[PDB]
Amino acid sequence: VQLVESGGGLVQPGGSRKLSCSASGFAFSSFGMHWVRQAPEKGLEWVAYISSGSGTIYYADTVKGRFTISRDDPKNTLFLQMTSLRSEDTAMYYCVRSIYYYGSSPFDFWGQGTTLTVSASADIVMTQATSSVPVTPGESVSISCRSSKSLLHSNGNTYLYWFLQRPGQSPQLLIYRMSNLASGVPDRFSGSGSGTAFTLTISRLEAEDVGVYYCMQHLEYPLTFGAGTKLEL
Amino acid sequence: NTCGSSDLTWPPAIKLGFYAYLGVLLVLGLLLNSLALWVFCCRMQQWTETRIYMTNLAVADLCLLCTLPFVLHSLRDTSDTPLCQLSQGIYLTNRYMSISLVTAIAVDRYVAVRHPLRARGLRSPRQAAAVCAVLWVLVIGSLVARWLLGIQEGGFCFRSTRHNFNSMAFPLLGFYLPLAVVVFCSLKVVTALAQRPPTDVGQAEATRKAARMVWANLLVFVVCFLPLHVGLTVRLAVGWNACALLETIRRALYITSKLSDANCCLDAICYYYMAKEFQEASA
Amino acid sequence: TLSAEDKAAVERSKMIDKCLSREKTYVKRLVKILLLGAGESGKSTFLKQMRIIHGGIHEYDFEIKNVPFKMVDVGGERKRWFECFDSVTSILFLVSSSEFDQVLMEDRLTNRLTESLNIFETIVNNRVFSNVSIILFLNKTDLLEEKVQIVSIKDYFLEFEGDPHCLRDVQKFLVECFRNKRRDQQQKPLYHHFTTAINTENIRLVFRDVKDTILHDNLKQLMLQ
Amino acid sequence: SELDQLRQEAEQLKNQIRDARKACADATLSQITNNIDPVGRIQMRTRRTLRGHLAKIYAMHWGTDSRLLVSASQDGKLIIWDSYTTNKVHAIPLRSSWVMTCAYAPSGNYVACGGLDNICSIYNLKTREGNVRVSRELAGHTGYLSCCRFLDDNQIVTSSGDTTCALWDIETGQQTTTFTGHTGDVMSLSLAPDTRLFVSGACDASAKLWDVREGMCRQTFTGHESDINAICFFPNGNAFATGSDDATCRLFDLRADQELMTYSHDNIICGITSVSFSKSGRLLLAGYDDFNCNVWDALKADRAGVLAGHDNRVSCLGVTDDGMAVATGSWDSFLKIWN
Amino acid sequence: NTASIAQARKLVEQLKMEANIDRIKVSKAAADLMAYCEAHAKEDPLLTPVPASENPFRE
Ligand SMILES: CC(C)CCC[C@@H](C)[C@H]1CC[C@H]2[C@@H]3CC=C4C[C@@H](O)CC[C@]4(C)[C@H]3CC[C@]12C
Ligand SMILES: CC(C)CCC[C@@H](C)[C@H]1CC[C@H]2[C@@H]3CC=C4C[C@@H](O)CC[C@]4(C)[C@H]3CC[C@]12C
Ligand SMILES: CC(C)CCC[C@@H](C)[C@H]1CC[C@H]2[C@@H]3CC=C4C[C@@H](O)CC[C@]4(C)[C@H]3CC[C@]12C
Ligand SMILES: N#Cc1cc(NC(=O)C(=O)O)c(Cl)c(NC(=O)C(=O)O)c1
Ligand SMILES: [Ca+2]
Repeated sequence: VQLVESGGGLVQPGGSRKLSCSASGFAFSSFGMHWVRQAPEKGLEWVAYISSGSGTIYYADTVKGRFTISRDDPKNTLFLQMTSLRSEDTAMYYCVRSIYYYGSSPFDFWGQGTTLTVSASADIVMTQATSSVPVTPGESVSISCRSSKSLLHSNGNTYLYWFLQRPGQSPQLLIYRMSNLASGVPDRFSGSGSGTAFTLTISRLEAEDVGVYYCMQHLEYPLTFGAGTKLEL
Repeated sequence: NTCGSSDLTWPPAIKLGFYAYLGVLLVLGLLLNSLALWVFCCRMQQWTETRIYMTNLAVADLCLLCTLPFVLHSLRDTSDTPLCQLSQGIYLTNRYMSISLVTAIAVDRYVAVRHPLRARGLRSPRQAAAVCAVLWVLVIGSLVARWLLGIQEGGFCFRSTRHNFNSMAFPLLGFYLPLAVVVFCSLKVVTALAQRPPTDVGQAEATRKAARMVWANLLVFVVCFLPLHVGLTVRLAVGWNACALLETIRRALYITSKLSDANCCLDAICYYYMAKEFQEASA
Repeated sequence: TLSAEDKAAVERSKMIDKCLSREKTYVKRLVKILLLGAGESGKSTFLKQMRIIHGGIHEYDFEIKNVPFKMVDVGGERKRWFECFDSVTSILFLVSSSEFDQVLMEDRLTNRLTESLNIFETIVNNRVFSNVSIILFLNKTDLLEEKVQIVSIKDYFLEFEGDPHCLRDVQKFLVECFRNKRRDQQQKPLYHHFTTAINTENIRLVFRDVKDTILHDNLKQLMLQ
Repeated sequence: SELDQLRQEAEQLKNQIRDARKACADATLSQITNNIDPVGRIQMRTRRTLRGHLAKIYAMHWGTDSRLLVSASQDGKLIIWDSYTTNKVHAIPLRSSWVMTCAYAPSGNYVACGGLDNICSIYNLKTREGNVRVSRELAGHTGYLSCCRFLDDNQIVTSSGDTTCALWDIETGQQTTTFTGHTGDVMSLSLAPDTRLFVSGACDASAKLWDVREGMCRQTFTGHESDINAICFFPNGNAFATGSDDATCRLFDLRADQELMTYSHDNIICGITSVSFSKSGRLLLAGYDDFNCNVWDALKADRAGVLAGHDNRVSCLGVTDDGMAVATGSWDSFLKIWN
Repeated sequence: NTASIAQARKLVEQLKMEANIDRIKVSKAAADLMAYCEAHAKEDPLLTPVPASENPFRE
């Protein structure tokens, strides 16, 4: 399981580029892919999504039609062709794998991503309670989040993803669907919520638990992240 | 211009003979096709390709036998009767659909006998339904084209003039190619049922019965649909500038019409009743 | 109303269904041949001769005339749970033709030919094998020809009314015995072939018999017999 | 010492066991359950029609979540699909296309399959690579595999063509425990709820209860007339039903060590391929060789319901742990759900 | 286990092990089965059908 992203550099505004992500250690043809962005002064933002069979391809409203995404399964590669870049595209792009079935863990592995700099609504809004809360090792921290609409669906299971991004590292799946813990995470993390207000409880904090915590919904194709709560030592 | 659109007078003996022929036909074939549709829709199970083909053939035969009295009644109009137009249109539709269906059955037998291994991925009930549907569509389109080409120059009913070299093109091209295809399929089936490996006398009797049935179907098709299209072919030899032989050709075609309509009866006693599955299902 | 994860799961299920439908063509075009022996009937030699064309359950999958053949060998039908071969196209039955004077290795006063006929009878009488065809391969034809001249088969079998010390008569007698021991002689044809491990055209006979079986069942599906 | 003396001692012990069972049989299950009100005619409709298999379905098993269902097909495919939306979660091909049994782990992380090949293949559904790989190919049997059941994520019980049963572990990967008490071809296995006992039927009329920890057959039941093909433990854990090649399905009790009732009817003459109990244990579902399945009253011994939705021979039958639905798979490549 | 008698001595010992087990009356076992079937008679869609709203398959 490894994702290597390349194709980043200084690009003049109005130009074009092609980000390439190489996948290894897993079946690339069986995983849907998501290109997301993170600004140096802002949080995570979803850009594009392609299905495992290249059947369902969607983009964000800010990059709808401007960008395009394709994948080569015999080569295990993901291409993101961007054109007419502006100042809003100067960010670090991450490639995320996600397989969708009952009990699956979408957005499990996040690639290292690549930086891109330029010289130059009917969507769910996720609101964090506090941008940064001081924490101490061995304590308990409860990160609160609010959604524009209830994330509960008629199927019976909520769609809420809490992710952790350590300073200088790629994000990692912490909790998916508000109840199930990801693969390879400590049992100290817990998630709860009634549909609108969500809470992430962390007990017995450690050195690696610090960083920015993000919240994401998965009800509609225009996925939106949150502001992110900064837990510092 | 010698019109020749005169009624065909028949002696009382020949008229009573034709009446008895049409009665025996419209009774026997009607009952046979009704029982065939009754057993091939609710009695039998496991819908297969040949079952769909036989169901469509029985439907076409019943439609032809039900529309034949209307054609016989409205035959004596000779100019523009819409009733005659509709009756003869449905009649020709049913007849050429029966021909096409016999051709599709011959093609299916060729695929299932000449190439048994290469038939496991080219034969399916959905394929049979698609073939029946496309044949229905093609026959209906050919009849609509004949109606369109006849209503502009002449007519469509049997007593029209100027049966053009384009109006009577569908008849001479909607049987000759199907006849050649049926002959080819029957020959390949009877030559594939003869080179089978030697086995017990049971399989030999079975393949001999199958060859006899295929030959009987071919002979019935030829004797019922070829004599009509021999007259239809020689009729285009003399068109506008015809002569007194036009009445003889018309009488010959009227006689062969009964032989062509007897196909709906001769196919029930050669496709349905001679088959063992139909007998096992009905009894 | 299907959510994003629901629609993605439906799309994944549709891709799985598409792959399964793609393999369904190969499954339908597949011709299954269950290979069975009778003890010292040249099984290893036959498998070695067949591996040339190919190149406890052993599967040999190959393609001939653009159609796939899969031969399944049990490796050496008395459990009543082997109905898994109810959909196979044919069953090959290998019998050694030199079992007239070749007493069973157990030496319990019984010829190997009698045991082979008994196994064949117990196999053909199975209800799941009523829809499958049988191809009988009588191996050791050269050994049979060389042995029938030395020892006559009338001494060990008091039902051979033909002329002993011959070859075609003994083959006809064996075929007649194998055919009469079977009790349907109709539902599916029986095919007999005499060959050794020398010639390599043994697969052509199997292909011809499979084609004849498929023709025989297409005749039933076509209401021609 | 002497073979005749040993045979005489065995006959004497058999007669002693028979006399003890007759003495302990002061009444019958029907005589006691006659006062119980009947269940009545039940109506189970095909809520879900799970299709996609390329060949006949041979086995099935339900998980603890009572939502994912695993099914094995003769085309060498294990399909694990969701029951609520009929979506195929996984479809794994098999090395050996001849599969006869499949088992779903209680934790949902592993699956097991076996059949004519003597290799029991265990796959891991939860993997980082995403594709369900072959975790283990454990094979130490001398006959074709017939049934598989998961005790936990490590212990797994299997039965083969020979008269032996094997308890394997995943850590070591070898046959930890061996049971060699049967005489015929073992067919089906059913684990008790406490995960300490399991009854197994063979080609003979003997169904034997085996302990996981001890390793010896505590009890045996010889009351059928043909080969037992199906098995199912009672929800409580002290009873089990056995179906054979005849229409008789006999219920035995572990505590009483004797048969209780024999669900059978003169109209039914085919065999039994799958037997499953409800969560309450009142309704006993049994798949027959005919083109339908039956549901009898486990207490009053009466045919409560008939499910004639399958066109071919019903092969596998399972009941969810919560008892919400009942899955039925026949040889027509169609899996159906009944509520 | 002499003169190839282990094939029957083991079976005799196994039958001896089975003949010494404690057996209860069939009446008490039937009563226990009835009590278990009556105690868990509820929350079972097979014995008592559940409404379409509570059934995940129906709704
Ligand atoms: C291989 C499968 C698809 C069967 C193919 C059968 C084809 C080759 C045969 C079967 C029936 C035949 C048709 C029978 C009669 C008609 C109607 C006629 O007015 C035009 C020609 C036409 C349309 C024939 C064309 C050839 C034909 C379509
Ligand atoms: C003018 C045309 C298009 C309409 C009439 C075509 C009719 C007669 C033909 C064409 C398609 C055929 C049907 C298509 C679907 C099936 C599938 C099979 O499992 C049962 C037979 C059945 C129901 C066929 C019966 C005959 C059928 C209805
Ligand atoms: C068994 C097959 C060959 C029967 C073929 C029937 C055809 C060839 C026969 C049957 C009826 C016959 C016609 C009967 C009517 C007439 C009018 C008469 O004044 C001259 C003969 C003539 C013109 C015949 C021509 C040939 C004819 C059409
Ligand atoms: N029924 C009938 C029928 C059909 C036909 N068939 C045709 O006319 C034809 O093949 O076009 C015919 Cl020529 C006749 N006799 C006629 O005089 C006539 O109406 O043309 C009767
Ligand atoms: Ca005229």
